[PDB]
Formats: sequence, structure tokens, C-alpha cells
Amino acid sequence: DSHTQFCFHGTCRFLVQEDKPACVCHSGYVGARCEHADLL
Amino acid sequence: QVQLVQSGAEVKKPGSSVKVSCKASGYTFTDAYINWVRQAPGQGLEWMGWIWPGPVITYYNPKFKGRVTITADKSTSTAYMELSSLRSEDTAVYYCARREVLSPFAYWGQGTTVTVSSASTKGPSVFPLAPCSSESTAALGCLVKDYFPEPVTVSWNSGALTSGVHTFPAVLQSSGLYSLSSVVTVPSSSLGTKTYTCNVDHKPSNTKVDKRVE
Amino acid sequence: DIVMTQSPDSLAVSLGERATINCRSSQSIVHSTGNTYLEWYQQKPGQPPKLLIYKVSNRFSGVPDRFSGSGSGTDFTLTISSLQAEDVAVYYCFHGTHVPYTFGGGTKVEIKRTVAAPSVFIFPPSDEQLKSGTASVVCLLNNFYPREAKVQWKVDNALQSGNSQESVTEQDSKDSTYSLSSTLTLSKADYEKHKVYACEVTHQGLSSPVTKSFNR
Ligand SMILES: [Zn+2]
Repeated sequence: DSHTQFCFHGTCRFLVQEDKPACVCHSGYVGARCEHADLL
Repeated sequence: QVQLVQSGAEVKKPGSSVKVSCKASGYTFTDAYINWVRQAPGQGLEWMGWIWPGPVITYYNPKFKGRVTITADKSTSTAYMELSSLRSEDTAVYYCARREVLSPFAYWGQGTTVTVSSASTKGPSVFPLAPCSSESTAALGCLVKDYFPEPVTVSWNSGALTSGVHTFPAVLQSSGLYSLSSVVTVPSSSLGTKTYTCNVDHKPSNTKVDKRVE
Repeated sequence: DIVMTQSPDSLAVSLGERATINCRSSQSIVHSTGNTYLEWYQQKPGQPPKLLIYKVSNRFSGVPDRFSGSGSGTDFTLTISSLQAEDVAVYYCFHGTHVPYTFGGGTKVEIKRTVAAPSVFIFPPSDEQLKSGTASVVCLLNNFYPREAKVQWKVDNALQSGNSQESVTEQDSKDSTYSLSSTLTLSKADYEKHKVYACEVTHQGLSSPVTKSFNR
């Protein structure tokens, strides 16, 4: 969503479900904005 | 304005499950994580997990082996913490705390005391603590023995005496019942003249007691 | 999984004196953005923790300037410039960089004072208690410093073990001392089968261990 950063470790996608943009985490990352490394 | 309001205390038999609630107010509920921390007596702090209520996301402390469940009620701005297969070790003050993305635990709930016991509500047996007869000082007290659950209050001479009063934290005995000892250092002289009476209250069993120590 | 290790454990510092709490992560705790989500909390008894420091070195709004955090990738420290009566609590470091989140063990800060020997008192079990079929012999350790004290119960020179529980008051608000209560617990039978009940107190303040005894 523009050049103002939202998701950390992932791709941004619109959740028409909750009507707010969500983050699609890449492997080994968790969180609402994919901000954490999952050490497990 | 930002408030985290937890539900009241619980007593849960071993093996059962406990749901602790957390009403969150003063911010958008779908815009912060609701974390859970616990603290067993004398023990430090233990993070249990978190919940993002928006497009619902959780992460729990593995050391719990999936006994903890964190749910969120979008409609009523509450996040619940369910802990199954209760053990004596699960006796603790459960806390919830607010966390914005990569931000700290700025807000906390007051805490919820969950006591895991097979024991039943029994008011205490108050006993006197007097010596069988120095620097002109003497000591005397009250043994508040065998009670459940934990909250018992002790004053001396109905709040008149505060000076030299030492009310010891309770101890969980082998019986699974609590024991507390309340003392007071007093001058030797005053003894036969002035009176020292301990006032015990165990609200959970509506046991109010007064014992005059000699 | 990260292991946060607090080095001091228990710290006794005089009023106005400097207090340093150390914390250590087992693995690097630097986030991908180059920030380190290490925070300090202060907790007082029967109260939820309070945020002190966040992002290693940032003082939270409303926290006195005496409190300051600093660190290096795995090693971190909380500093109090001049200790105040209000600063007596348990301090916890926290790692929120990676999941799972981790709390440190905690560090108790108490007011360091002059050694004060305890005043010892033994109490017999009440006749009202004896009637019920159990005995509770109590030993009181009054206004002492430091918190380290040894209490050995002797039933006719037979050193006791497994049959006593101990309790400690928090550091005193007016004299910065501690107080300890020990309860030896026996049945009517075993109590009414011995004469001498003694309580031996070993503590820094005392030259030799002070005994307080009674005869059934
Ligand atoms: Zn990445």
C-alpha cells in the first residue's frame, strides 16, 4: 500500500473478510505485520 | 483512557480448565496484540502467548504443550485465555498486557488469581502465640492455622496497633491448607495493664475472629 | 528459543547509591530493522509490572531520569543513578524481538543497611491446639539484616528436618530489616513424647548461634 511501509516479512493483501489489509508471511516469520522470526 | 479489565478470582480443582477474561478499552481492538503473562508465587514472570484479534492470529509459549488457548471477542472487545488440565503448578496470578506491533507492554490488567487445589472452603482456627515466661521487650502473636482459600487479613486492637506488627506471608502446608502467623513486639512493662487482641478475617468463609493474647 | 539471564539476582544498594542490573540473551536479539526489542519492567508486590525502558535505551513517558538502560546485542543493563525508597522492587528484562517472547528471571533490589542481629522468640503450642491433636511450635526472628538467616529446630538435641515451614516479611518500610517465622509441626503424640524444644538461630549479626528453648 504505496511507499509507506506496512508488512515486514511478507506480501500485503486485502482481506475483503475483515475489510482491512493483511500480511502474507514468508517461511519462518509470524505476526500481524510479519514482524517476528519464529525460532521454531 | 487505555484500560485492560480482567475477570475475578478462580478456584479450580486439579484436572479442570480455567478461562480468564480481559476487557480492553480506549483503542481499536483489532490494532494491538493481547498478550498473556503468568506468575506463580515467589516465582518470576512467564509469557504464555498472544492474540491478534483483527484477522485472528495466535502464538503460544511451547513450554505449555498446547494447553493454553487464546480467543478474542471482537463484538465485546474481550480476549480470553483458556488453560486446560490444571495442575497445582498452575496456581498463579494471570496477567494480560497490551502490545502494539513491535511496541512494549505499556498497558496491564490488574491480574486474575487462579488457585489450583482439591481443597474446600474452610475458615481458620486462631491460636495464641505467647511465651512460657530481656531488652525490656516481649513478643506475642496469633497462629491463623488451616485455611482455604488464601486471603486472610490481620490487625491488632482493631487497627490501633500497627507499630511493631509483623504479619507473615502465608504458607501452603502438606494438607493443602494455609497457615499464617501474626506477631507484635511490645514493651515488657505494659503487659499486665494494656491488652493485645488480634483480629482475623477470612472473607471467603465469613469467619471473623478476635483472640486476646496473654 | 532465547534464554534471558539476569546476572545480579539480588541487589542490596544504600539510599542514593547506584544500582546496576545486568541481563543477557543466549542468541542475538537484534531485529531485522536493526532495532533490539529489549525492555525493562518494575514490579511491586500485589501489583502488575510497569514499563520502564523500551528499545534497549528508551525511557518510557513518566519514568524518572535516574532509570536508564544500555546494551550490546546480547549484553544489557538497567541503571538507577541514585536509589530511592520507591525503587525497591523486582526488575525484569524482556525480549520481544523474536517469537517466542522471553522474560528474565528478575532482580530484587533492596536497601543495603547496617547488620542488625535478630531478636529471637520461641512460642509453645497452645493448649487449645493440643486438644485438636497437633502441635505448632513457632520461632520468631525479629527485625534483622541481611535476609540470610539459619533456623535449626532441636527436639531433645535431635536436629529436625522436613517438619518445618518458614515465612519472611518484605523489607521493612521504616527500618529496612526483614523478619522470619518458623513453624515446627508435630502431632499431639510426638509432642507429648519429648521435653526440650529449642530453636537455634545462626545469623551474621550474632557472634555465636543464639538458642531459645522451652520445656513442654
Ligand atoms: Zn523476510
